Amino acid sequence: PQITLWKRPIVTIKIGGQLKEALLNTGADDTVFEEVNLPGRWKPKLIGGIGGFVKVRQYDQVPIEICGHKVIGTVLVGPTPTNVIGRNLMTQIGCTLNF
Amino acid sequence: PQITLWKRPIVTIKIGGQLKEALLNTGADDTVFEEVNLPGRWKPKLIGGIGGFVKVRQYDQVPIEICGHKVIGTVLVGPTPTNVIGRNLMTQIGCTLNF
Repeated sequence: PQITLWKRPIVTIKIGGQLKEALLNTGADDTVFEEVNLPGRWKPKLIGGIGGFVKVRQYDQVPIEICGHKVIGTVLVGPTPTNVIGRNLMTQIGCTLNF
Repeated sequence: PQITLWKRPIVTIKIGGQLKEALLNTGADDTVFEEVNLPGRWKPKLIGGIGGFVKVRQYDQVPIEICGHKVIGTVLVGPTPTNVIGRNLMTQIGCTLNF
């Protein structure tokens, strides 16, 4: 699709056997979800850095469906007001900025 | 142009008589620059909200050239590690997400 930016670019996600929403965020390097229970191995990751760091769980090679596109990428699990699709997964669905 | 997302989408800016760089950030509602001296009227704006609020100067209808495109939009002036082009100005240059 082509998504204009007059509104926040929120899209539908299938992840961890659940239906979720997430923000397509070109300003984010990484992808973050809260309230998902992902299977398999994880390792801790420190992110943020302003005011302190936040410790999240890093899951590698997570299957995820983003707006109908079944792809694979790293997903961080930790607190976030809106789930975020970062560049690491936008590259996987072939998403570009165009003007 | 078409900008892929394997790297951070940094572009060249002309603003306030200066040459700057800024991040095209679809996760940001607003546009923020530091170290610019903009002419004309401004009003205070509270943004952020995590850990407290940050007070910035809001300048309306600022002429700004983004990657060769001369447009107009609100620019906030305050501290930011990288200058940010938010959705308010990406709409002005006709920028969309495509996949």
